[PDB]
Amino acid sequence: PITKEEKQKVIQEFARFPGDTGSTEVQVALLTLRINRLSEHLKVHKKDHHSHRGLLMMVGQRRRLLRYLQREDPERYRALIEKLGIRG
Amino acid sequence: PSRKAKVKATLGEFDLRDYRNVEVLKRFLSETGKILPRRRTGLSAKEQRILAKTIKRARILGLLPFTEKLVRK
Amino acid sequence: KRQVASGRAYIHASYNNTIVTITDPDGNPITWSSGGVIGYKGSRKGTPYAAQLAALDAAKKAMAYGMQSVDVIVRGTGAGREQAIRALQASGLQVKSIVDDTPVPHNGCRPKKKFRKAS
Amino acid sequence: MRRYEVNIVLNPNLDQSQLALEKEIIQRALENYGARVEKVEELGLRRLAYPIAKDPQGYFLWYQVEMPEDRVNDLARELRIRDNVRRVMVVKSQEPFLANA
RNA sequence: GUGGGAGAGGGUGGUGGAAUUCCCGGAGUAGCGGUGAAAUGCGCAGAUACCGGGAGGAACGCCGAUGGCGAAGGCAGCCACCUGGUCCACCCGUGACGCUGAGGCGCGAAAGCGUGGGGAGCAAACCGGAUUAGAUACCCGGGUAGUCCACGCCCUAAACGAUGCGCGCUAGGUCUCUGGGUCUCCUGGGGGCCGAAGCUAACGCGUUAAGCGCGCCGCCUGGGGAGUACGGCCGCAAGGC
Ligand SMILES: [K+]
Ligand SMILES: [K+]
Ligand SMILES: [K+]
Ligand SMILES: [K+]
Ligand SMILES: [K+]
Ligand SMILES: [K+]
Ligand SMILES: [K+]
Ligand SMILES: [Mg+2]
Ligand SMILES: [Mg+2]
Ligand SMILES: [Mg+2]
Ligand SMILES: [Mg+2]
Ligand SMILES: [Mg+2]
Ligand SMILES: [Mg+2]
Ligand SMILES: [Mg+2]
Ligand SMILES: [Mg+2]
Ligand SMILES: [Mg+2]
Ligand SMILES: [Mg+2]
Ligand SMILES: [Mg+2]
Ligand SMILES: [Mg+2]
Ligand SMILES: [Mg+2]
Ligand SMILES: [Mg+2]
Ligand SMILES: [Mg+2]
Ligand SMILES: [Mg+2]
Ligand SMILES: [Mg+2]
Ligand SMILES: [Mg+2]
Ligand SMILES: [Mg+2]
Ligand SMILES: [Mg+2]
Ligand SMILES: [Mg+2]
Ligand SMILES: [Mg+2]
Ligand SMILES: [Mg+2]
Ligand SMILES: [Mg+2]
Ligand SMILES: [Mg+2]
Ligand SMILES: [Mg+2]
Ligand SMILES: [Mg+2]
Ligand SMILES: [Mg+2]
Ligand SMILES: [Mg+2]
Ligand SMILES: [Mg+2]
Ligand SMILES: [Mg+2]
Ligand SMILES: [Mg+2]
Ligand SMILES: [Mg+2]
Ligand SMILES: [Mg+2]
Repeated sequence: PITKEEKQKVIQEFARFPGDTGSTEVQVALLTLRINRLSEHLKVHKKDHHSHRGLLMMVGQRRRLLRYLQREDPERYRALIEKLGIRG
Repeated sequence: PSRKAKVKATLGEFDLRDYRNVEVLKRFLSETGKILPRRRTGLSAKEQRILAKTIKRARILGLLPFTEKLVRK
Repeated sequence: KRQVASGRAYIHASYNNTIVTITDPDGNPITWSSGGVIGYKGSRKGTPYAAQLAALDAAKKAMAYGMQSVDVIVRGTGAGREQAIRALQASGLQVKSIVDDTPVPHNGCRPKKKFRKAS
Repeated sequence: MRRYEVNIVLNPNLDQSQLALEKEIIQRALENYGARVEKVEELGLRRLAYPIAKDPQGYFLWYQVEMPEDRVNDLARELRIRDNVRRVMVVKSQEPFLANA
C-alpha cells in the first residue's frame, strides 16, 4: 500500500507553500502516485477489472485537474508535467 | 420457537474475537455443531457476524466441531 | 456362532425401503434385514409395518447370536424410521441409546432434478 | 512490519527430544523469515473436536509476532514442511471485541 | 488533507471439513434400487446395509437475515498478500477545477466457439424401461457434449425497480444495516414498510417520487408482414448490431 511517510514525502514535495495539501499540484502528484502503484498492481493481476475501473476514474480525475491547470496558469502546468513526468 | 433463554444473557464478559477460547464458544452451538441463530445467541448483527468467523476459525483449528451426532431421537 | 451379546443397530430408512443392520461394537455386521428380506416386494417395503417386521427380524437373528443390548444409530429420514426404533425397543433387545447420524453435505454435490431447489 | 498470531498444531505422540527439535525448527524458521517474537503461549496437549491425522488430541503452540508482510505466507508454507506439524494458521492480530461489558 | 469505520467489491496463492462416486480390505447374506404402480438396471465374479484405508473432482451446511458489497453482469468455508469503491468526524488546503455525454475504449449471467487440460455429481443429444388411444414428452434406469481450469472468442437476456444520470425543493410515522456525538436521545450514510401535499387512466408512486423544477443523453409514433428482405459492420462459426 501507500504508507503515510511516502504520502507526506510527496505532499511536501509539491506544495505551493508550507501547509498546502490542496493545490492542483499536490492533487495531481498524489493521483500520479496512486495511478502508478495501481498500474504496477495491474501488470500482474491482469484479470482484476474492478480495480481497473478505479484506474480509469483516477486517470480521468488527474486529466481534468491538469486541464484546469493548463487553462489557468500554463507555466505551473508545464512545470508540473516536467516534474512528475506525465503525458507520454 | 427458539425462545427458551437468551444465550448471551447468561454468560460473563468475554472477547468475541478469541478463537482459542473454547468453553465460552461451545455455548453458541446447538446439540449438533451448528451455530445458533440470533434468536438463541441473542447477539447483535455485528456481534453475530464476528462470532461466526471466530467459531469457524476454532473449527479449522480443531477446537470446535463442524458437525455433531444428535442423541436420544 | 459368535456370542457377542453387546452391539449396535443401524437403521437405514428411505421412503422406498428400510434396512436394519446389527453389528458387533467394532461395527462389523452380524446379521441384517430389510423390507425385501421379509415377504414384501414393491413399494410396500417403505411401509412402517414392513420396517417393524425388518427390525424384529434383525433382532431375532441377533439374539440367535446371543445378543442382548444394542446402541441404535439412525440414518435417513423416511416412513417407518420411528417404527423401526419402536420395534427394536419392544424386541427384547435392551436399547441403550438412540442417535441420529443421518448424512448431510455442505453444498457438496448437485442433486438430480427431482431433488433440486437444493445443493 | 505487522503483528500476527501463529497457531501451530503438532503431534501429541512426540517425546521431549522430538518436540524440542520441532520447537527449534519452528523458531529458526520464524527468525529466518524475519519474524520477531513478542509473546508466546504454549497450551500443549488438548482434546480435538474431531480427529486430525487419526489422533484425537493435538499439541498447541501460539506465537504473537511482528514480521514483514510480503514474506508471511511463505513463512507459513515453511512451517508446514514437517510431518509432525498437523496445522498452521497465521492470523492478522486484532483488538479484542467484547460483550456484556 | 488528517484521523477513524463497515462490507459475499475485485485479483493471486494457500488451506479445511461434510457429502457423492470409484478403488482396496474386513465383516456379513438375498436382495438392492426405483414408482402412482412398476419395469428396465445393479446383485452368487457376493451387491444393498456396516466398519477401516485410499484416490479424485466439484460445491461450501449452520451462521444466513426482512442482511451486506459492487456501476452493471454479479459476489458466500477459512487464511495471508495485492487492490477498487464508499461512509463518518475535524473545517485544515485548492478556488467553479462542475454536470451530462453522440462517437470511441473497457466490462458484461447462462448457453455457445477454438486449443489444451480436467471430469466426482449432474446432465441437452442419444439408448433403454414405463405411461397413454398414440407418448417422439411428462415418470424411472443409463448417458455424450457441457457443466470445472488456463488462454483467446462470442455481446445476448424478463441484462427488470420492465422506472437514464446529476442538482435543488415539498409533513411525518415505523422497522433495519453502518458511522459520530453532550448516548433516554441528537446528527450522518444505506436498506424496507405505512403514509402530508401532490401526481396517476387506473393500479399505485409519495425526501429511496411515479410530486414541484432546471441541465444533458437514449428512445417512441396503430396491429400483422418482421426482427423478416436488401445493403453494410462485426464474428472462426453459431450468430450479433
Ligand atoms: K480502502
Ligand atoms: K461443431
Ligand atoms: K430493454
Ligand atoms: K458509539
Ligand atoms: K395488482
Ligand atoms: K444481412
Ligand atoms: K466476413
Ligand atoms: Mg487499512
Ligand atoms: Mg463422521
Ligand atoms: Mg420400494
Ligand atoms: Mg459496545
Ligand atoms: Mg469479499
Ligand atoms: Mg481457492
Ligand atoms: Mg472424504
Ligand atoms: Mg466392499
Ligand atoms: Mg454360490
Ligand atoms: Mg478419477
Ligand atoms: Mg479497502
Ligand atoms: Mg477552510
Ligand atoms: Mg485563498
Ligand atoms: Mg459520466
Ligand atoms: Mg459473457
Ligand atoms: Mg460459460
Ligand atoms: Mg470448451
Ligand atoms: Mg474439451
Ligand atoms: Mg481430452
Ligand atoms: Mg444420472
Ligand atoms: Mg433421465
Ligand atoms: Mg453437438
Ligand atoms: Mg428481445
Ligand atoms: Mg426483476
Ligand atoms: Mg433512510
Ligand atoms: Mg391524496
Ligand atoms: Mg406509499
Ligand atoms: Mg428500440
Ligand atoms: Mg434512431
Ligand atoms: Mg405497419
Ligand atoms: Mg400499416
Ligand atoms: Mg418489430
Ligand atoms: Mg421490437
Ligand atoms: Mg429486441
